[PDB]
This record gives sequence, C-alpha cells and structure tokens, in this order.
Amino acid sequence: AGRFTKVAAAVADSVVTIESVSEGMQGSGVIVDGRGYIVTNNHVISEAANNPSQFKTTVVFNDGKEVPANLVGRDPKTDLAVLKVDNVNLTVARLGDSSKVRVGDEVLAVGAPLGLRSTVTQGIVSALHRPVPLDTDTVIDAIQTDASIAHGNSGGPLIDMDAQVIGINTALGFAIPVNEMKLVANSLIKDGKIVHPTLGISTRSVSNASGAQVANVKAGSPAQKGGILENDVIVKVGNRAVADSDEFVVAVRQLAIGQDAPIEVVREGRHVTLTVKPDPDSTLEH
Amino acid sequence: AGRFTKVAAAVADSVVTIESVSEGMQGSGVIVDGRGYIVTNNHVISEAANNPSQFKTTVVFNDGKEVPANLVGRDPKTDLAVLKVDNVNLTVARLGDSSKVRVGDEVLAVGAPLGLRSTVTQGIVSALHRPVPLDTDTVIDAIQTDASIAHGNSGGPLIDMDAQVIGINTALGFAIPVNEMKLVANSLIKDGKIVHPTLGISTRSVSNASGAQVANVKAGSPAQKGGILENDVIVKVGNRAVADSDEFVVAVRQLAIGQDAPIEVVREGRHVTLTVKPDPDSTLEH
Amino acid sequence: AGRFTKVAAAVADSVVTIESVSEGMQGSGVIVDGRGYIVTNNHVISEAANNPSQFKTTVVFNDGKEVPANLVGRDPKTDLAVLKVDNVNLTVARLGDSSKVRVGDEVLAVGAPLGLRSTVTQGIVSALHRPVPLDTDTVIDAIQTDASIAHGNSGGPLIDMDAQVIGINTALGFAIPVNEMKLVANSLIKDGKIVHPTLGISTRSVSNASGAQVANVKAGSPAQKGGILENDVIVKVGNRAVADSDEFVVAVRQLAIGQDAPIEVVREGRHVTLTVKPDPDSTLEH
Repeated sequence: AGRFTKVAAAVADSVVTIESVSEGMQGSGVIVDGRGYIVTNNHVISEAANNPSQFKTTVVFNDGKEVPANLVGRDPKTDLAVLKVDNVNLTVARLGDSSKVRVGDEVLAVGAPLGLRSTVTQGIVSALHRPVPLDTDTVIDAIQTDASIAHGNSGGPLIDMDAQVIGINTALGFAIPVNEMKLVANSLIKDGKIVHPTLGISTRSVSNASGAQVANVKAGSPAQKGGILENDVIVKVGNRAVADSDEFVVAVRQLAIGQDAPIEVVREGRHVTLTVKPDPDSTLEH
Repeated sequence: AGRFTKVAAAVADSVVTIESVSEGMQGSGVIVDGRGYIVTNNHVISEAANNPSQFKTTVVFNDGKEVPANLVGRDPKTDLAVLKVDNVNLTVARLGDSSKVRVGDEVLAVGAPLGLRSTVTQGIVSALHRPVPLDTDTVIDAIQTDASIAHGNSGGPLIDMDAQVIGINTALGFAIPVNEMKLVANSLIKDGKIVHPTLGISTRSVSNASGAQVANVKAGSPAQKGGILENDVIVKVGNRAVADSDEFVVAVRQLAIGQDAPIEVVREGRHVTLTVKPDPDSTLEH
Repeated sequence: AGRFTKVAAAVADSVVTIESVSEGMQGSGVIVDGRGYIVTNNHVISEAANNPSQFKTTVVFNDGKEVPANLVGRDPKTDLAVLKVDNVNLTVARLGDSSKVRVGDEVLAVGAPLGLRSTVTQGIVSALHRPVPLDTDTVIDAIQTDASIAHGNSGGPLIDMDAQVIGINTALGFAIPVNEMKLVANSLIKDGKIVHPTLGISTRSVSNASGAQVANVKAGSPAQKGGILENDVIVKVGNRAVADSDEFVVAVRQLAIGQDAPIEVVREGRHVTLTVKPDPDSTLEH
C-alpha cells in the first residue's frame, strides 16, 4: 500500500455521492457528524434548493447503499451546504486544522467513489487564503492546490497526509478551508442559517494606490453613513488590506456585526480613514 | 537517485519511439516480448495501416538505434496495436497486474526518450474502469490518472512504482489497463486479429431510470431477435450495469460469444428483461 | 513538516516579488547574489525596460519589506533578466547544476509568496533540453516539467529536492536551465550585456530528410558567405542535429563566434556540407 493509496482508502467510506434527480445533477460530499450530517458545496444541491418540487436529493455511500437526503442549510456566500441522513453505520471523517496547513503539503482531492465522473487527484498546497471568484455569486478565501478540481471531486474533501480534512473542494484547483467550513457548518446545523456582515458597497478593481474602487453605495447602508463615497479606492477594510475587488468581498466577512470598524480609502489621491458599523445581511436571523 | 527518477531510468530502455514517414507522425510504444513484439496504440500507426503504400513505420530505441517495423495487428475497439522488430539486445518491460491497481498509487506516464515532443509525467490513479470516449470510434474501460497524457507519452506505458506496466497511455489522463492489453496482444500476436462481441444496437445516453436509450437496432442482429426494441432504456447488460451509452459499448465486450446473456431494460417505464446471444463482429475470424 | 513543505520554506525568503507600476505588472524572481543581484525573466520587466519613463520596478521580499530595483541587464534571446537591490539582510539562494538533473526528479515551481496570483506547484522533470517557442521572440533549450507554470511562479525558480535552483520558470511547464542561467547572469552582471552568435538565416520546419528549411538568408551574413542557399533543409548545425526550426535557433547559440563551424544541409535531396563563421549579433559589444 502506497502513501496516497492508504489515505484514500481510509477516507473513502467517509466520502459520499450526492445526486438530485428529476434532468439530474451529481456531486460529492463528506461525512462530518455521526448523527448523519453531510457537508457538500452549494452549487451541487443549488438545483435541489431552488426547485424542491421536481427534485429529490439522494445519498449514495461507498458500499453502494442509498438513502434520502435532507437539506439542513446552505451558504452561497462561502459556497457551503449541509445535508442530513437520519438513522443510518456511519464513517465520520476526521476534521483537520486549516491554520496548520502550509504551502508544500501533499493533499488529496477526493471524490465520491461510485460517482459517474469521479476523480481522485493529488497535488500540493499552492497558496493559502487566495480570494477566488465563484444563488448569489461570491468570492472565497480558499486554499489553492495544483491538484485538479473538477466535477468529480467537487464537493469532496481536500485531505492531507494524515487522512484529515483540510478543506472541501469547490468548482488551478481551489478548496474552502476546513476552519471556515466548520464555523459555517456549526451555525448552519444549529441556527439553520448563517448571517454574514454587509456594508452596502459595489466595488471594482484597479491597478495603478490600488485596491477596490467603489462603484455604487446602497442608500441607507452602513458605508453610506460612515462617509464612504463613490469613486474612492478602498485600500484596507479593518485589519485586512484590500488588493482588489475580490479580496474586498472577503475582508468584509471577517468584520464583527455592530462593532464599529475602520476602513481606509484614497479619494482624489488623498488617504482618508472611515468608520463603519457592519450591518447583518439577514435582519430577521440576527 | 530519486524515487521517480529510478523508475523512469530502468524502464527507459523498454520504451520506444514509433514513427511513420511519407507527411509523418510519431508516437511511443513499449517492448513487451523478447522476440521483438512492441505494443503501441492504434491511432499512432492508424495512418500507417490505412495507407501502407506511402508510409514506412520505423522503430527508434533509447540508444538511438533505428530498425524497420512490422504491423502484427491492431484493435481499434480497444485502441491497441502490436508491431514487430525481427533479430534485434532487447530490454523487455515488466508487465503488471491491472486488477491489483488501487486508486492512490503513484504512476508514471512514460514516453519515448528520443521523441520530439516526449513527456514523462507523474500522477496517481484517479479512477478505475472509467468508460471514456475515444478507424471505428470506440470507448475503453480505462485507468484514469491526474498525470498528463499528451502526444508525447501517448503510446508509452503507465508505470507503477515497482517499474511495472499497469497500462498503456492513449490520447484527465487515461490509459488502457495492462490486463486488457495482454489479452488483446496475446490474440493479436497469435491469431493476428481480435474478435469482439456485438449485439447490433445504437444507443444514446439519458439522465432522468437512466442508462443507454436505444436508437437503432440492426436488422438481423442478436438484439433484434432477443426482443430489444427502439426507445427502451438499457439499464444493465449482463452482470454489468449500464450508466450511459459510453458504459454500454464497454459492457457488451465482456459478454461471451454465443452464450445467451441477459439484458435488462425499461420500456415505457416498465422494467423488462431480455435474453440475447452475442454475435461475433468478425464472422470470418471466429 | 512534509518533504515539499520543508523545501518551499527554506527557499521562500530567497524568492522575491517583482512589480513595475505606472497600469502595472507583477512577477517573481530569485536572490542569487549577496550583493543584491536578483534574477527574473525578461518578459516580467520587459515593460519596465522599453518604457522606463512611466514605470518604476519595485522589489517586495518575503518579510513584506519593499525596496527599489535597478535593471542590470536582460537577454530576450534566452528570456533572462537581472535586477539590483543596493544595501539590503539577504537570503542568497543555492544554485544547482542543470547537467545533473535527470528525468524523474521531483521539482518545485516556486513563486513569490506575497504575490497577488502566486503559485507553488509541484511536479517532476518531464523532459531535458526541449526547444520551446516563446522584444525579439526566441526559443530556449528549456527544462520541461509537469508542474504548472503560470503568471504566479513565472520568474521564480524551479527547485529540486535539495532546495537548490535547477532552473528559472518562464511563461506543459517549462523552465530555463540554471547552467544557462548562470552563464547569462555572469556576463549580464559583468559586461552588462550578452552577445549571442548569429548566422543570418530565416528557417521553417518540415516533416517529410526533415529539419529547418531555409526561408531567407540575410545579405552579407555568414550563411550567405559559407554557401547556404534558400530552400535547402538544415539537418545539423555544428555538433547539434536540427529537428525543426525551433531547435535550429537553439543550435546556433552554442556555436563559437569567429570559429569556422560545419553546417550539414540537404538541397534537392542531395546532402551538402557547409562551413560558416558565426557572427556576433552585437558588433559593438564583441
């Protein structure tokens, strides 16, 4: 048994096929809780959550066993989604620590074994916390990897050499970190819904100071009250520095809701600093 | 000497350049028999076997030595082909076992060293027995690998870590399993020709039960006598289950010729079961 | 710490971000001399050397420290370029030996860590001395690798397993060998300019003898005096054999300037042999 052959064998029973039929779409997912909670990506079941009348998500295990599915919740802003299999034994995956992942580590982008176009690709960690563009469109602070990510392993986990989940694949290959995955899944399980910060700002990238040049501020938004104007260039949102519009959408998510936060920007070349109170995007869930 | 550096060095003298000139086309191949039998893929020499008057296939070894070639036989249905070098010493490759290959094993997609666009790529086994579409067109029950397969290593072997051939490259990278390779090469050497099963059925894929929806049945075919109609959906051919039209063409090849075999299909949603006697595709060679 | 994780960690401080602003363009480079000499590729700073009035190349280290840059020299014919950081401590990279590199060795295509689209890809050596086509356009006798080369690691080094530079990345992935890199950088530092051989010949590829069919000979060139005509097919330039026009441009560079050299060619199918005295491309620097 080789190095990568043993890792894919242990975690295989913890990887699952996810398919919604009507047509049809198929994907992958990982078993993260013994109660029957399976984590996938939102675009896999995105067609099962916008059309619930003509679709029926099913769960195919590694041993061929089928079972119905139950959508616990999803998060299109970080492209995560949690499913439920009631009264199923269950091979629980081992969840890793994304903060301990370093550039250079060997990883495995596992897909569901019984899948039609399943993959199992191997690479290393090419980048950490890379904002990548990807139901509302979004951008994620992802783990980059030279292991190929396609329809096969999309949904499946990004496994380290200790057979532990360092991320969840999404579709030069990118994965959502496991630490951002656990936080979203822990509040998608409990609260059935996540609440992300918001400032009400449409931005565009620039490369001249660079950053996210503001396009349109929402009327009544926290940004409109903190003094952010159009045409200024956001160079730092809070403790994070903003390199372009892709990193701008990711920086606002790490801001505490209600806590007044600083936002540095350059308007007419002149560097101003701006205080904003991040609103919740879900006024009914917060 | 590294791990992959030693494997490619031992098997290098067993990998060969194959080139037909007139324009011209070049490829790769492996030495599998001491008598001078070299295995390649059919599309490499496909232009040397349909135009034998304006072409002349030649064999370039790792030590630069050239020699003429002799087409023993080919199989476009599994994209295999065997050549012959008379009175040549000869580095015989070690043939592996495809059934022992597991997802995760490190592999090497070797190409002919002296080739113009030669490659030597490294990956793992991404999938086993994946029907892939690819002279009559066909589909093969291939070994998938994340190692790149291109014009360089096309023809060359897919080598495991024990420096043993687990497959032969063909042109997200796919290879023909060595066990299906040996069987085809053993009867392409002896009988000079392979004979594959046939039922006389044109099929199309569907994803609603799914499977291979039948398009046109050949008049007088075994399928026309066993009761298979048009518009029904083939869900299983024999002991194999049919997921789409690509897997359908692969399942019929494993059926014994003359032996009555079952074929389950759904016509008007109603699941019927059908007995068919697979014909040989070569009535003169069987 | 994994195998590839330790190699990328040691050499990380020796890899540098290179950016010219006005927009703007960013790249990568390696620290090869303690005096502050940083090597990159010419197309990275190509916009900083043709437009010096509206651009300002800057150097960002791994520890975030910025510093201005100083163009010591560049070579578009082998796509190399050397920069200068005065009075900077400095993590000097360990330079490897390209002649000791064998097909199969694990390599790391490192990019600048703080880069916007930085990569760190891992592969093996797929080919040695592969002429690849790539300010005057050119072709290089490059190291091929299955590790992905993109805008991220372009400029950065191709690191072996001993944390030593075997090449410099350029943009199925290719790198300029470190031995050809040192020679160009040693005379780009000293003489501020490289001088490459020239014969005055425009060639085109052919695959029938094959080689580089001559298109246009420059009036007064060494080729026009040694007896090379148009329409003949160059099959060998010196000790090198010419397989196509891409290898032809690389073979002339290894010829000594002034030393009469042989050039074998086939005109009307008849094999002639031709003596040429390679001119310097820079009559003022030689």
